[PDB]
Amino acid sequence: RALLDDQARHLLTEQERATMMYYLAQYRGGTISVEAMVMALFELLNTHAKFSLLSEVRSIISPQDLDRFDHLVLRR
Repeated sequence: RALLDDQARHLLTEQERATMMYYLAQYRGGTISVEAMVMALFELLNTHAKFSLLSEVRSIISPQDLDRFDHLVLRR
């Protein structure tokens, strides 16, 4: 959770960081699927540098959801 929070602070505004943390908490809370979370992040992460945050997000999602995450989020 530290590698992501550190990276988000450098690449996102406070408001954009609040949006990312909101969707991540909705996903962790079981309200939304990993796919709904990914789609929300695609709407938030508009620049090339911002897209790099999804590799940090990958490290904090449930291991059983990694294949679904990778199916929508390009790994390299």
